[PDB]
Order: sequence, then structure tokens, then C-alpha cells
Amino acid sequence: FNKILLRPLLLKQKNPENLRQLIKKSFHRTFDTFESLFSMLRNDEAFYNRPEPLRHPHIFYFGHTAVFFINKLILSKIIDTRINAKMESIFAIGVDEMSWDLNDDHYEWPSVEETRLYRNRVREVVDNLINTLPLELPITWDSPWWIILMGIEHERIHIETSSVLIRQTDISLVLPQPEWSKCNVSGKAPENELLFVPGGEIEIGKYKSDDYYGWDNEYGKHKTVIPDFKASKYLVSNGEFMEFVKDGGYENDLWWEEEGLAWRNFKKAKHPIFWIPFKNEYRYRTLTEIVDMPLDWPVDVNYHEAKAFCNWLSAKKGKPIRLPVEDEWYRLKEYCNVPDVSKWDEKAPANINLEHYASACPVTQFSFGNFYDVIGNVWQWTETPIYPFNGFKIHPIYDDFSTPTFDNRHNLIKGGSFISTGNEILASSRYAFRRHFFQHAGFRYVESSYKEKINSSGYESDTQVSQYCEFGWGDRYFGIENYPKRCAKICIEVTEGKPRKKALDVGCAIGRSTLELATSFESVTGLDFSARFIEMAERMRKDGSIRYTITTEGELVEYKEATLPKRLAKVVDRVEFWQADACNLKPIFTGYDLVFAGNLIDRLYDPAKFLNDIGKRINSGGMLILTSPYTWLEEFTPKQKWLGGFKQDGEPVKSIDGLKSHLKDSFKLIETRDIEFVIRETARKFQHSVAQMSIWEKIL
Amino acid sequence: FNKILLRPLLLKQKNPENLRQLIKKSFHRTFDTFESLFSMLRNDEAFYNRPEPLRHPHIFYFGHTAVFFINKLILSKIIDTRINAKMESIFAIGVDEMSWNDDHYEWPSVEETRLYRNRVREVVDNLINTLPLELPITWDSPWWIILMGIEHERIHIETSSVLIRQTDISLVLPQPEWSKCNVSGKAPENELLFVPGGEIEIGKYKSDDYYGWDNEYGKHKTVIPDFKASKYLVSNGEFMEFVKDGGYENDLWWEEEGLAWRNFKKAKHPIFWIPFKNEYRYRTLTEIVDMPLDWPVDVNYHEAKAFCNWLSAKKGKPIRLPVEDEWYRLKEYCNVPDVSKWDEKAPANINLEHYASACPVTQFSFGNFYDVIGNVWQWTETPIYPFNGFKIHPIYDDFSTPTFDNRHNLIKGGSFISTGNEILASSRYAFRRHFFQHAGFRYVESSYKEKINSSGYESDTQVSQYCEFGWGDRYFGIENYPKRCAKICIEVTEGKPRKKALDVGCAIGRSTLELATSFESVTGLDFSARFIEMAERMRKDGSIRYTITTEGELVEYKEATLPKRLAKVVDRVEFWQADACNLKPIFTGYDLVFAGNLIDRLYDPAKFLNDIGKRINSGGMLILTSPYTWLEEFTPKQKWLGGFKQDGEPVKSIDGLKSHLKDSFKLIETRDIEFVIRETARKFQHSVAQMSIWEKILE
Ligand SMILES: N[C@@H](Cc1c[nH]c[nH+]1)C(=O)O
Ligand SMILES: N[C@@H](Cc1c[nH]c[nH+]1)C(=O)O
Ligand SMILES: [Co+2]
Ligand SMILES: [Co+2]
Repeated sequence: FNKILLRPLLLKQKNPENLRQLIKKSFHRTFDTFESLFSMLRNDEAFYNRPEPLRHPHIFYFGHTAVFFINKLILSKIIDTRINAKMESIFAIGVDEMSWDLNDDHYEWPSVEETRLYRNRVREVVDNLINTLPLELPITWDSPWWIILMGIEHERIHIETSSVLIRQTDISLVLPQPEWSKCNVSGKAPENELLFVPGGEIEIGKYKSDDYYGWDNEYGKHKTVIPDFKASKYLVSNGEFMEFVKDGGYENDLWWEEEGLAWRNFKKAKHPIFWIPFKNEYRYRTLTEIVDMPLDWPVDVNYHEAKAFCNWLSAKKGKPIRLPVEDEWYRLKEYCNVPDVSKWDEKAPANINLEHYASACPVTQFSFGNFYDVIGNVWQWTETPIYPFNGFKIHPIYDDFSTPTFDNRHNLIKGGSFISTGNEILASSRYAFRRHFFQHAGFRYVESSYKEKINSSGYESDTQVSQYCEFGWGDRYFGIENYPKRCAKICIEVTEGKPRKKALDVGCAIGRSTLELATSFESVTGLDFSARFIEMAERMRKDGSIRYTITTEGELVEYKEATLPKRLAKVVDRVEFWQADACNLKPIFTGYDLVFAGNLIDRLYDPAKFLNDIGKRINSGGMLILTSPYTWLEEFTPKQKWLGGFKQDGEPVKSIDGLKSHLKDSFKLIETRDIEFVIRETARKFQHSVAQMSIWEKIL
Repeated sequence: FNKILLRPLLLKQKNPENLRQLIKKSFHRTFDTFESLFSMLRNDEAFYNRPEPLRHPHIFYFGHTAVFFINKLILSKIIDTRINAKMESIFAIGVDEMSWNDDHYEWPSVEETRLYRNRVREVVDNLINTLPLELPITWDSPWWIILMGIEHERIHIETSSVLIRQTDISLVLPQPEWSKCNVSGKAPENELLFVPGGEIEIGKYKSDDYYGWDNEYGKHKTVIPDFKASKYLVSNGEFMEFVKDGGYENDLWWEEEGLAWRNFKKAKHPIFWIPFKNEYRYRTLTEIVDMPLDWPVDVNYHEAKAFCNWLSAKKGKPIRLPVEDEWYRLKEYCNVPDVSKWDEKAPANINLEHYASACPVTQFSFGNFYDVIGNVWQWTETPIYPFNGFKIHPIYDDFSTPTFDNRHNLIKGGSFISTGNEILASSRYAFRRHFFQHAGFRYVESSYKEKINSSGYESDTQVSQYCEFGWGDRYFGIENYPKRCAKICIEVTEGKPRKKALDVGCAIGRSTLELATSFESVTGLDFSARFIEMAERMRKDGSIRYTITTEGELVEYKEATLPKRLAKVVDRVEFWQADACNLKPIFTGYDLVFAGNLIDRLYDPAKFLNDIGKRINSGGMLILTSPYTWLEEFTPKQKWLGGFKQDGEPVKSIDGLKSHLKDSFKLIETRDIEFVIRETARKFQHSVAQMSIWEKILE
């Protein structure tokens, strides 16, 4: 009962008032646990120590978890009065961004007693909210209870991450507390071995209507197939890692990847971060105690050290050994039939959720099938940088919880440690760290031929690429249907009963019309002057999805993911994208039954030359289709080379009349059509234009 | 005889096929007359003489009136086949801009041009026979283009006869078809006769009978007082006193424009006076004869104006040239009959129905006056201008708009050779003040000071867009934005004081004038001096004119006239240039301050919200609209009100407004308001502004 309340709450309870008391007790117990964590600091002066250079002092996180409640309840408009706006700014945002290179004090921290009194006032506000706020089932993302739970599961994250910081604090500044006792059993390190793990269909990703609270990075759908592989029986113990250290592992550059080698030489690292050099031997550092080395406990390493061990072990065993991917750990868990939190008894079946120890335990204590410590004890590093599943959607109250970590620099860790609580002990939760950062994290190694495919990280934010991604793959504005798609549908319309072997899409941009044309034309080529546009158009064709940000106001953005629909995914093999200047096309681009050029002719420096060159490249009786708003400007075209918008012989020359004039000898005008299109700039500013489509047929 | 066919055709005929034959005869007769004019050139070589340095040689206008038909029939898609595109470009456009192009280069041969005109004649003759005729004739009818080509040629019949009259006497040949008047005597003494004032109302309705150019349509009303006009036109003999008194030698009589022209041409005598020993001889179209002292004199405006200034000094009275309204008043007072009421012979020396020259000023009487119409054109002091309701014809959109430059003064009455549309009362012709025509002048005595507005059309891209934004049409069905915002301001101020209001970022002031309908005093402020000038111009003059882009350099001529309900509240409005971030302290004590689409265009919007609060009365309303397009082009990121993250949470713009306006204002409501800004005929900005309505704390 003392630590069982730290398990994540099942939210689909039969009674709403029974769920109220569970959330009330889940909040106070989490608040109590975090405040009890700092009782391991010797005195109030130790709150202002910075144990990890890449993080704040303890005092910041002491108030940060309470301030986080107020800032989210104010932003969600659940409450309207702040408790202390001064403190709520100073404890606002933590620090990531640690390239292992640095804040220099210059912070005026409140006193420890000041922060204690503030935290107590946050507790009554939330307690009053839990008492007075209506509870409507089921709990949705819009429900105010989601924000309260967000503060709870965020505080539980800081329970673990501050315990690492305490474990990194000078031993003279910490005080052992019986509420945070260590494991007292340790012995000989067992001999690890590689055991068989079967492959199969991996299917992870949380649906929107699943039961527990979850962060945004948990939701989506991800499927892949991994082969049969081998995983180590135990986590890598201190003793197993001791062989690597005694074989000059930190001295031999052959084992260290280029990033880890750079980190190792900067830190001048010679041994794991919680190994204390003692004469010719090594001692071990728990949260608040220095004890003799427990050789059968797991080792604590960042990614670089664990990877260096795997490269060293590969040379000894003569076999390719590496860290697992996230999918391989999920396969291992399912193969071992690890039970979810909802099926646990009075005690957790792993060293987890603070239900057994406030430190690691022997790697031989908790078994799961043929394996040990599949969950619990310490985190297990992976080689998969955290990434959003297909269907990922941010929560509006914390839109940047995970999206800044989608940078191919935060490697996923699985299993959870002895102190991982709440959301962290769910199977669907996904936590990641910079590959140099230290936690209660070790590693299990695998032997696998599986080569995981990593995609481009982050979201594209170049304003020009963002707009045209939205223009071809975004939503409809003012009820105007998709312009690249509508144009392509008209191309398919006016070519019924006509040849459809080859088609060319000049000015294809992000290639929506190109893929739409490929549904009826056997070979379609997309050309655009922008190498950036072609890169995104090819990425959508290969990967089947693109990610980008569109502006709402100023620097604020919305995160968008455009996924290729099933009907367009079939025809990706009929599409090619190339960078090309429409006024000097390579001779290889010829023999087309249809050439489409959308919003292009009024953007070319010599549109007459393009019309003269593209005619020689269309088959007899082929179709040339042009759309343009006729925005003639000296920015793109010299006035002498405009097709319209000027007076000659005292009569106005309209652009459509100039098009007949340049296409008189070789083309015939079928029809003209007016087509609206909308290009989004911000959430409130758009371009709304009426382009003219002109449909031409080649003279036989 | 057959000269009646040159009268303008009444288009509301009983039968459509009777109008066809009238137009058929009107075309051939006009085509015949223009070609008969150049028989007064002695040989083909004279076609390449340039009599007037500000115009082309005769050969150009010889083929121009035929090329005009083809170019208009091609542009209006009435025909699709050109006769000679090479010549249709050489004879395409004449030249104006003749302030005191195509030099001495190779023109087509005279025989080449003859054969071309003949092929043009059968194309038009074919069209007149085969085109369907639907009554009534409209601007969209193909018969309007044919009438346009006919009436354009009649203009060149008169203007080319001037050029012939300016041609060296050795290169012209008198023709019996163009005989002069042979009667002349002593000049009578002119006198000023009474002309009554009253209500002047001119302007052609769209559904009126005759063919007319664009500058004839619209409505113009004014009131002029009683005045006096000279009984006769100024004769050579009357003008001779001015010339013998050193008129061309005395600078006191010449206005600045005319003095500069006279020194440039070294003018010592009228243009058609030939100095012979100590006397002067006279030049008709093709003959040099003794001075007909009782014929009217041929002068430009500068010479006519200098005569009036000289006569003002002699008589001790303010004598000037009439304004166009005054000539129309003299015409109505003398009961001059319209062309539709004429008998077999015109009641004036006009329409080539009497002479190919001027005649004595004592010949044609109209009431107590002579030559109210006919004989020679009569100069005015009115630069030509479009009436309210002026609309161009798409086939010839620049026929008159380039003359709306305050430099082309109107001339009225017509001359002996004015034909067709020129002899209608509603027709309006104008020339640059230095230009020479068969034009004389009557003088007047009047204290009436005519008001002249700003000429031309505004073409600066920004001023055009915001003129269209405040005073143009609706696009995508979106209601006028400055007007809608002002109406909402009135809405949310019901039961509140309405003494003084301020419109910051007023642009062309549509919202400012709209606010004046319920606010006793409205002040409009804007950073752009160009905008404030146009806003004040709309307030004083009641109308503004600007061009909006269709494609490239092509434009659309727009006229925004102040509506009747806003003209009443004009006296309550002030327009001043001002920087909203550093306002002068005199702008204060407002019951409403409205700022449309401004805060995200200011360098320091927070400072503006702090300054403007001090200047609103207790319980007054502050209303802001903005799309929140925050950009470092206008505002440093540090001074944004929204669109940024702080303390790890997003700050939306409306929440930043509440934060800055917390101490002094209360948010009443917010509304989304769409607006459209036109860039071209096909490109627009379509945005959704948020209107935030704030009320100041009572204490
Ligand atoms: N991206 C942040 C999310 C976070 C905020 N607080 C705790 N965790 C991180 O990895 O640390
Ligand atoms: N604005 C021109 C109109 C015109 C063309 N041709 C004859 N007239 C002019 O006054 O001369
Ligand atoms: Co945090
Ligand atoms: Co002309």
C-alpha cells in the first residue's frame, strides 16, 4: 500500500467517484514521494549544489514539479489565479540541449523554505480541484483530469531523474534515509549467454481511446518484421563489464563510435560514472552510500559505453553483437510473456516502481521466461532514436513534450529501473535520452542481422517548404478543394480515350499532382527548380509520409504529418522526381502524352522558350495543360518576355491571347477553366487566387 | 446635298434594316470624305511632309483611320483575319504628349496605303451586310465598334484638315469640293451681353440615342451665377488691336505656361496669319488670301488667354475664357437646336454643310449671340475630366483617360469641318493648351471661380490596393472590411457617449467617415502621408480615382464617389499623418479608439497600447482588429504581443493583449472578421482578422 499507489491508474473505472479518490490518493502519494526524495540531501545548503553540469541545481527541480501544475492549469484555463508568478517563471523550464559542452550560475534561487511553503500551497489547490471539479467518464484529452494526471506523471519522471542527480551528488552532501534503502544482497557475477529469441510481426502504438494516461509519443501505429535473433540472458553486470574495463576498454579507441569517442575524450572517462576508484579496485555508489562492488548487479552506463562494450565483445566472440532496437525489446518482452501492470499482484514481479529496493539488485533475481530483467532493475539502452509513430498528435497543453526530442539524438531506453514509477512502468511508454546522459540505465546486448531503417528526423520548418507541403498535402481552406489534386483530376478527365504512356509534371513542388497523375498514366515525371521541393517530393514517394510545421502565430507552429493514402502508395513505382530548370530541360525528358505545368509560366524567366521547347517533347495529339494566375512581375520575368499584361499597337494583350500567339503553329486550345486555390501563410493569413487552366492539344 | 449623311446617326430607328443601310451609307460617305481630303495634297510626295512637329506626316493618318477599323475588329473578336499586320502596326497609334516619336524613316508608299484602305472598305462593307442587327444597339453590340471606327475617322477628317492648313502652300492644291467662303467685310465691334446663371446638368445616360465616347457619359451638376459673354467670336480685326498693341511683346498678359510656349515658338502672330510687308494675310486650307477681318481668329488657349488678360486691363473688368458649364448655359439660353431638329441645312457653319473654312462672325445668329455653335471651336478654361459614372469601353479603354491630366482644355461648339459625333451637344473634345485647331474663342465676364480636382488616376501599388480595399467592390462575397468594422464599433457603443472618436491606421479613411455617422467628431490618423492625402481628397472633393492591376501593366480605371449619407458627415472628420507609437498629446479624450489591422504592423505595439490608454475617456471603448501576422519586418521579436513561447508555454496574441491591457481595460468580446485585399484580377489576400473589443475601467 505504501508504494502500490505509485502504479499508473486504470482510468476506466466503474464509478467516477471511486476514480476521484484514486486520483486524490495518487496525487498526494506522488507529491509525498518527491518531497521525501530530497530528505536524502544532508541540509538545505545542498539543494543549491549542481551535481550534473548539464542540469540545474536540486532546488530548481524541487519547485519545478509543483510549478508545472500551476503553469499547466493556468494555460488550460482550469484555474485563473497564480500562486507566485515570480517563482512560476524561475521554476518553469528545465534544460535539455546538452551537447556535453553549460550554464554558469547567474540564477537567484529562492530559499529552500520558500519553496517548501510554495509546494504546500500547490498541494491544496490541486486537492481542492480534485474535490470540486466534475468527473465525466471516460477521461479524454480535453478533460481537466488529463492535466492533473499530466502533472502527476511529470512529477514521477522527476522522481527518477532527480534520484540520479542525488546519486551524482558528493557523498558528503547526502544523507541515507531508511525510506530509500538499498538492496543488501550481492554475490558472484553469473556467466552471461545469448539465448534464442524468435522474430515476427511487431505491432506497437497506442490508440487514442486506450485506458491509461499516456504522453503524445506513445500514440500511433508502427509495424515491422524482425528476424530470429539472440539476446543476452541477463543484463550486463558490473562483473561482466569489469572484464571490458580491465581489457583497456576505455583505453582502446577501436571500440568507440565517432560520437562516443568524442564524448569519452572530452570527459576523460576511464570508468563508469558510479564506479569509485579505490586503490587498485573499484567501489560502487548507490543513491547515498558507497559500498563494495556488487558484481552481479547491472552496470550503469550511457549509450556510448554500452556500445563500446558491444564492439569490444564482438571482437572476442567473433560475432556481430550490438544493442537492441526498440522493436527487438518489444519482441523479447512478448516472447517472455512479461505481464502488464494491470495483472500484477501485491508485489511487482520486477525491481521496479520502488516496490522492492531503492537501488539495483542482482541480475539473477527477477526472471521472465528464459530471460532476466526484461523489465525493472535498470533501463536498457537501445539503438533506436525516439521518433513519432504514424498518427502522432501533440497535446495542446504540452505541445513540445516530445517533439524537440525527435532529432535522432535521443536514444530510446526500455524496461524501467527500480525507481521508475507510474507511466514509466507501462509497456507503451517511451523514454529517451542523449547518448551521453547518465541514468539508472544499463544494457542487454543482442546478436541480430536486422538492419533498422531510420528516417529523417524532426519536422521540416522552412517557411517555403512548409507552405507547399500544406498546399499539396494539407487541409482545405475556405472550402476550396486541393489544387494539385483537382488539376491532376482534370488532366485525367481531358485525356479519356487518349494515350497515357508518359506524363510530365513541371513545377511539381511536393508532388501531389505527380502522384495523382500516376494513377492513370503509366510513367509520370515530376520536375521542379527547387532541390528542396524535390527532396520532400521524393521522401513522400519513398517513405510514404512527410512531417512539417505550419505557422499559427509568429513562431508558434502546428505539427503536421501527411501520410500517403493507399491509392497513391500503389503507383509510387511509376513516379520519378528530379530537379530541373523548365527553361533548359535535359533532352532525355521527351515523348510525353501529357505535360502539366501548374502555376509556373508566370514564374519562368523565359516562358516563351519553355513553350517552344516543351512542344518538341509532346507526342502528336498530346495534351499541354497550363495553369497560372498571370502574376507577371519583373522579379521572375523581364517585361519583354511576358506573355500578357502589356499593351502593343495600342491594344491590350491578355495572357490567354499571348498563349494562343506562341502556340499558334503547333497547338490548339481545347478549353479554359477557372480554378481557385488557397495557400496558407499563418492561421489567419492566406493567399486566395483564381488561376486559369488552359488545355491545349498537339497538332498532328 | 449628300452632306446630311455626315450627321450623327440616330440609333433608335423604327426598323433594324433601315439602320443597316444608314450605317452602310454613313461608312462609305465618311470613308469617301476622308480620302477626298488628301486630294488637297499637291502630289504623293506631300504625304510625307510633317506640317506639325508634334504630329506624324500625312501618310500616317491616311492609313491610320483604316487600320483603326481592323485593330478594333480584331480586338473585339468580330473578325479573325488581318489584312496586313505589318501596316496595321505602322499606322496603329498616333501621338499625343505634344508638349511644345517616329522620325524621318521609311513609310509605306501612298499607293500601297490606297490599296489597303480599299481592302478595309470591303471588309467593313461585308460586315455591315452580314452581321445581325439587334435593337437597341448596346456597347456590347458589334455595330458599336463599326460606329466607333466611323466616328474616329471623322475626328481625323478635322484634325488632318488642320495639318493640311499648316502645310507649306506649295504642297497643297485647292479643290472645288473644299471651297472656302468668299465673303468678308469689316469687323463688327464686339460687346458683352447678359447670360443668366442657374442649374447646370450635363452628362449622357447609358441608354441615350447617339453613339458617344466614354467621356460623354455620367452626371455633372453645378450652379453658376449671372455673367456676360461676348456677342460674337473674337474676329481677326478684334484680335488685331491686341497684336498691334504688342500683345506678343508684352509678358504681363501671358500665364506661366503660355509665356514659356510663346518664347519657345518665338510667336509674334497667330498661326494662320502670313506676315506680308507691314500687313497680315490669311491662310485657309489651301489658299493665302487677304485678311477677312470679320472672320474669327485662329488661336490656341495661350493666345486666347493673353488676349483676355490684355482686354481685362483695358476695360478695367475681369475678362476670361468661359468654363464648359458656362458655354452649355449660353447654349440653353440662346435655344440652340440639337442636330435631330435641323432642317435640310444646318443652322450654323458646321458639318461641312456650308464652307471648308470659317465665315464672317455676323452670319449665323443664335438668339442675341452669334456662332454659339459652328464656325470655329471655342476655347474654355476647363481641363477635360470624367463625369461621375464615367466608364471606359473595353475596346478603347484609353481613348480619353490619358487626357485627364489637367493639361487638355475643353473646346466647344465645333467648326466648319466638325462632323458626326463632334456636332452633338454631349460630345466633349479637348486639346493641350498650346495646340492649334480651327479654334477661336469667345470671352466672358464672370466672378464664378470653377473648382478643379486632382487630375489622373492614382497608380502607386499600395495606394491603389487600399483605395480598392476601402472603396472598391466585394471579392469572394466578403463584405467591405473598413465599413463592417466601423458598423460594429457603432454596435458595441450603443447607450454610450459618442462625442469624439479616433481611427488609427485609417488608410483611405472608409472607416473614419463611416464612424462619423454616429460620432460627432472623428479623427483619422495614418503613418502614410500618401494615404492621408487620398483620405483628405475623398473628404473635400467627394471623389477619388485610382487604377487597379488586372494583368501585368494593364489596369482597371475605378472611380470612388462619396455616398450621400457620408457626404453629410464630412465636416466632422479630420485626417492627419501620425505615428501611432508616438502620438501628439493633442489627440486625446476619445469615447472610442479604433485601430484596424495595425498592431502587428507597429514597431512597438506595447508602447502604443500604453499611450492610447491615457487618451480614452472613462468607460470608453478600445477596439482592435488584427490577423496577428507578426514579422520582424515590422516588429522586433522582443516586442511581439503573441506568437512566441515564454516560461515554456505558448503566448497567443489575444492572451498577450489581455496581459498588456490588464491594468486599464476589460475584454468584452472577440469576433472573426474576414477581409480580402486585391493584388491583381486573379490574386488576392484572404485573411481572418480577430476583433477584440475592450472597455476602460471606470475608475
Ligand atoms: N523532452 C523532455 C520532456 C520532459 C519534461 N519534464 C520531464 N521530461 C525530457 O526528455 O526531459
Ligand atoms: N486622346 C486622343 C484620342 C484620339 C485618338 N484618335 C483621335 N483622337 C486625342 O485627343 O487625340
Ligand atoms: Co520537467
Ligand atoms: Co486616332
